[PDB]
Amino acid sequence: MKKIAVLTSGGDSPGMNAAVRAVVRTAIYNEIEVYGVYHGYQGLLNDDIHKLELGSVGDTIQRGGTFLYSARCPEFKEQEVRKVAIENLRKRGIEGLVVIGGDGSYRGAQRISEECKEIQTIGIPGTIDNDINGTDFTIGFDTALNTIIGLVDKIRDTASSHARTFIIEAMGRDCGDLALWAGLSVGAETIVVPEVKTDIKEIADKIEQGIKRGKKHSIVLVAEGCMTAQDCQKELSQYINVDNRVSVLGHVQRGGSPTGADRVLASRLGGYAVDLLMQGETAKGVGIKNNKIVATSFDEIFDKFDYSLYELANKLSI
Amino acid sequence: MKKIAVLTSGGDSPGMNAAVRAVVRTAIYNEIEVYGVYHGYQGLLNDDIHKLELGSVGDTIQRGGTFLYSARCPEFKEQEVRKVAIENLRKRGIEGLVVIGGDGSYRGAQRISEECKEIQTIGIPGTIDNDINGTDFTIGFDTALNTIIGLVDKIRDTASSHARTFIIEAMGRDCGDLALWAGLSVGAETIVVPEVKTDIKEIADKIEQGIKRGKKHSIVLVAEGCMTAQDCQKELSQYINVDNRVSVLGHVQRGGSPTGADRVLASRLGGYAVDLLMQGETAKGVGIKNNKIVATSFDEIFDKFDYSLYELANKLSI
Repeated sequence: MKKIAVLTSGGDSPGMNAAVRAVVRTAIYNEIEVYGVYHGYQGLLNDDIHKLELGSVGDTIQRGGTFLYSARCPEFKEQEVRKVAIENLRKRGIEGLVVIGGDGSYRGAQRISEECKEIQTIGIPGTIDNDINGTDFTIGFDTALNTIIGLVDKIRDTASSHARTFIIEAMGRDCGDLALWAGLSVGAETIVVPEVKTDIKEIADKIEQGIKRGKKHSIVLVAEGCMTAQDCQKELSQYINVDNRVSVLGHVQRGGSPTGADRVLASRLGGYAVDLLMQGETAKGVGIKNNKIVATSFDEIFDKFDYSLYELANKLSI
Repeated sequence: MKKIAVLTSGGDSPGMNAAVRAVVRTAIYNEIEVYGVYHGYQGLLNDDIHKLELGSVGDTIQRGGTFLYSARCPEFKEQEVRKVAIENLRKRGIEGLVVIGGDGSYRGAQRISEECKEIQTIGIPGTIDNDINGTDFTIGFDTALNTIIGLVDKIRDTASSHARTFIIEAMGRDCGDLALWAGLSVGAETIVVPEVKTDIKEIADKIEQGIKRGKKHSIVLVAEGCMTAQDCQKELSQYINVDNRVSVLGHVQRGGSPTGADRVLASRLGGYAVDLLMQGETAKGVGIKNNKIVATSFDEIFDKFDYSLYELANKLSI
């Protein structure tokens, strides 16, 4: 192990740069040369690979996004396309590749490992979802969680006193953790997640039953996995009156400076990814499980939801 | 268990109100009456106890500080004084007391348990330190961590291009986690903590050795446990020239809206504290250990430092 590459792939998340920075510095510290792959797996084909120095990742820990870019490369689902990528790395003496992104990102990294016993592959969970196996938390969750708090607080502050219903869409893809954690945190009355059977009757039954009962605003956080915010405001008229702010947060959730939580988390897993390459390991996803940094096979990673915390969230809304 | 009291005690931390809110709501949910003790243990003597309704803790999750106040009550170190406190609770039918604060706060709660087998006591770690046993993290750490990031980012942005040294004092009392976590996160070159022998020669040896080597600013984070920021700027002239921003962050670190991390954490432990009272337990501190919510005896609580992460922090500064 003397030449490592690194890419970022899929929807961007806060701390991606922190993660890269950690890989670069750790590797270089261990007298390993490091190559920045630009535009995700697209760049891996386009041969958009470039050596990185210590200074190449100066003034990035705090950076939102990814400075190596990310692409969508659906064509990478094809052995024959992948053969080109593999060569681009194979021609430059790169024996290891690190990959920062979703469980999607991980896929192609597993492919490369299977399809080339030379190139070691390692996966780092740079994503907002929280939806990766073998990690309690992913890089971007905490930041996203705080973005939503922040956005929610704004809507409150910029709204008039009439609208007493904020139907807020959180970006979980198929995992309700963000919505749960953000719901709890903003004192949402109702939280709508894939993992719990959503009783819209009961939900309006509780807005009606506490807002002609004299509070200031009620908020409904919604996991995008469950439904759109427009779908829920439709679904909620069909019992009671609410036609008030339906906020579709979206991609702002992916921007912004990572929080402390993600900077450290990213840094730790970027370092650990490099160690594992030095220790000759391959095709694993790193993460944090039971406050221990760990590695988990892409096998196990492809082959959960705190209903207690959900139940608690509800216990805490009057 | 039908009457519970709750207080906040010691230096205030973000999420204290969240914690209270959780106790109140959970208790009431379980048809337990709940009494707000005002001004810490002082109020416990002064008999400044007052029933709390669901609405008494509306619009508090996000609140910085504590709305029941906190006092310093050194006199509480005296059996005879405590006898009064105990009676105040004992006269109103309160069989359980919940206490949100430092390991100091916990002390007197253990006393009360020993000194009155009627009153169940439970401790919740509302503090910035991280310095309580049987919890990986305390309520306020994450917020503090992010405050420091934020403060550090400001100083940067409001400084001129000359001063290339920011000697920043972080509030850990005797524990270097904040300084470590904040140092890492702001890309500090040097981190000064109680737990590592601090080689001031080597430190300036590295500012001198990278700043006439052409970077923009270097930052030194300092655990207040180790030394003052003024002491370190003195200690650092005594080899090399630096007479640049020595920022003494202080009590701002204790203000501000808890982050998501602490709102959830607080909420979870406030709920769990109430459960444990219902389950007839006593004289335990709750916390989160290995991503499991747990309880730990005040015994064990009175009878650690990731040098690997410290070592990593350094690996990542050029």
